[PDB]
Amino acid sequence: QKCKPTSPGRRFVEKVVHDHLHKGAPYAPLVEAKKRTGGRNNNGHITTRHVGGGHKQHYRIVDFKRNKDGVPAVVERIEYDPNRTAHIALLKYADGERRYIIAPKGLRAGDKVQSGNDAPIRPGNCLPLRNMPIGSTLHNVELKIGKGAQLARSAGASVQLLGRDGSYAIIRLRSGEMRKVHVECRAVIGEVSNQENNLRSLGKAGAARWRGVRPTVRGMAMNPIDHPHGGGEGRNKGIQPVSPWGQKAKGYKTRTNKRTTKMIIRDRRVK
RNA sequence: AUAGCACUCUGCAAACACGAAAGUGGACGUAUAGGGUGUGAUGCCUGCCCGGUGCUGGAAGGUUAAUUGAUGGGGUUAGCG
Repeated sequence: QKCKPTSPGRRFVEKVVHDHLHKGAPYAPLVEAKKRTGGRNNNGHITTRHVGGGHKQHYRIVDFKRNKDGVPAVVERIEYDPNRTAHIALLKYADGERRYIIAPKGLRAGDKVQSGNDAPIRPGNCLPLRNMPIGSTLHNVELKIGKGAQLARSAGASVQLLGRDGSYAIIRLRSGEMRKVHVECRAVIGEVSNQENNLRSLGKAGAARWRGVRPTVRGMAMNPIDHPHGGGEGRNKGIQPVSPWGQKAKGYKTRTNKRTTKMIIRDRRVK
């Protein structure tokens, strides 16, 4: 959707339109308060730069574990969620309990979902990787038994199931990494909704300020006391790029963990 | 500074940051996400060079630390003179 250039700040605005989303208030029992941080920790110092401001938001309690095995549920509606890029679906169980889940692509009001070993192979059903059919597209992949989904949760995300060896399943992630998972962990059929999410163009600086991003100052624009890039008469770089704390920014690898290196077989390539 | 563009790092107990540690932010987020760097709507575009410094990947050839202690040479005295 294009906006007409009636003002200079509207010339380059792109929006994604979805007419099936619910327009009313969210489901009250599943909503709680959430505060802004400003990127400051309990010492009160800034630990993440460029964070502050933005619109007030409530947190929606999303069920990532899907431990209500055996009971079918029906989708009531699809909702916008300010905490994430994907849409959410309100579920209605056969015994009156209501929960939120991440909405798979194509799920509409009136569809049926469930979880467990005996669930059918339909988008939105939650089954163990040992029971998943080989070659399927999955999302919401769990890493620790019972902890819940952690991988491939954003809009348009999906992973590919490739094979099953020993007690481990082989998956390919959307970053290009190829990895092992325990076969007992769960996953969900399908790929995540709102796949047009990356087509939007903000159009102006205020749009970023609404989402809570403060401006970025280049290190080249500072003094020597503030940044290794600071200083000089006129414009000049004269240095191999580094972070404000001296760490190289172009190609230098930073992974350190040695505990989980066995679970990665084929790295995405240029890690 | 900016919307837009590009490179690069990060598979989640994430990279990164604060702190002596416990711990906290990143985020009650999960590669369409998060950090760093440069450029700066849009239109047409963005040539040659990897010798130097850096980064990434190999090699098991040469050099090299703590550790180990084979050999060789001294000091001393039983005794022989």
